[PDB]
Amino acid sequence: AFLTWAAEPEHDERKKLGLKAIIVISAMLGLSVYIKKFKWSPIKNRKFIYNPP
Amino acid sequence: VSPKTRTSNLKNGLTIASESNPLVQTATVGVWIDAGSRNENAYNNGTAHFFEHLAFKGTDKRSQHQLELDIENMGGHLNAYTSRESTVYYAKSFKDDVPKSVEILADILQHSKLAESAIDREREVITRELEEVNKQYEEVVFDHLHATAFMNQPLGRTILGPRENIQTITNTELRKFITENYTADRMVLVGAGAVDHDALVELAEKYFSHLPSSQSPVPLGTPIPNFVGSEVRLRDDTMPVAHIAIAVEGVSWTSEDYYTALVAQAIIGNYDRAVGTSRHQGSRLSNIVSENNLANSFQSFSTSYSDTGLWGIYLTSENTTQIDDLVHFTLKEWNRLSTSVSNLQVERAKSQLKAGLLLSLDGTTYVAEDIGRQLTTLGRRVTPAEVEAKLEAVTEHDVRAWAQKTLYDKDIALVGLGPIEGLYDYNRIRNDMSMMRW
Repeated sequence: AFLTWAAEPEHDERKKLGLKAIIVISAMLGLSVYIKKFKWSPIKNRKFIYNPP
Repeated sequence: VSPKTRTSNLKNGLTIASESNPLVQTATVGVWIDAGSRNENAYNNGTAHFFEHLAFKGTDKRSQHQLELDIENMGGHLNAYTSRESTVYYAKSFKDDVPKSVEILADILQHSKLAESAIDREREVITRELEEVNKQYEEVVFDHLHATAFMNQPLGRTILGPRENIQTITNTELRKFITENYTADRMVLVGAGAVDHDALVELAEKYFSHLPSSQSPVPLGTPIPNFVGSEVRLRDDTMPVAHIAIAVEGVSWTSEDYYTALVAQAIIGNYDRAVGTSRHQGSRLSNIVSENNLANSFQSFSTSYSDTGLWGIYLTSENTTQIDDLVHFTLKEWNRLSTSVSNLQVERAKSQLKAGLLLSLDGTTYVAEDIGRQLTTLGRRVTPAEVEAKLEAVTEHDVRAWAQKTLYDKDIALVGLGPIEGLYDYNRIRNDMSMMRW
């Protein structure tokens, strides 16, 4: 355990910062999906009526 | 100072309203009805317009030919139009031909034959009208605009109605429509020009006394519309001119913001490259459009109905690579009604409107149309002094507050017809309804 710490002494801080990043990035991912769907809905929902000239 | 509008009622509840002008020799009498296409359902949509055709196709007394002759002998003409909320039937004549014209109008409204043979004949005429409106681009654009803004609601329907209904309208449903809707409490007999009020009231007592009254008489101009932000694109690369309308939900006749919406409309105003003065107009949008050749014309509008309205602009342009600029600059001018307008623009628009509302009424038909419209939408003719006071009450704060709740960051209904490849998608248009810098 001691030698593992000696090789990677940032370990504890790194994993806590990673938890914060995971949470923020996941929330941003969810919101980015909502926003993409919101902005795209006029294109997705578009309908056509064709009357051949 | 114009002569006072006299107003009387009959017992059935028919209003008679008149404004005499001893300087003219012609008179416009007619019947304004608070009823139109919006009173139809989806099955009989088209009926009101169908009736307008049959009203001139012969009555229980005079046949079609006799009717033609009787009007020819009067000397003037008869005219009619059906809209979404209003139907009008009027007769322009000579001063002393007014009793004849009232008698003919009373006849075609109360005692029309609606003969199966005539229904069947007009059924083709109206079918041909469906394929020839196609040319009147402004009308095509505004009918699509109503259809989309009021999607699947009565105000969204056309006046002509679908082809299917035209083939299935019977004399029964025609009769039912005019019996339910053409009632005395919904009708106004109007006279303008060389008419005596007391003479017109007597003629009303003679011809329109046996009109049905409705069971539940509501006041004149009594109506729920749910506006849909949406777009119709009718791209046609072979047309040289693009026609574009953009509108938001506007104001009804009796809104508290009715004058504020008119002032806001006058701040943008109209433009037409063919008129010589238009390059010198004060409107900011006018200056942008003329300097950069963005459009052949634009016309701001503020259309009102009993319970809603549409406020917006209609643009025409041959500049097909700069449609984006045209739309961009127009909506940035609307943004400024929310962010920037001050006493400078507001007082200039008020000045222009104080005259404009009076100037419009320059002949007997315009006067009759004004009395009839106001009586069937407001229940009264509003005097120019009251109108001058309501306009004077509009401040820059009122305009800003109105634009912030009506225009700013709001959904639009948008219709484009013609070479509109350069018109961007809905989001990019609707994003110009606000300014990130504010």
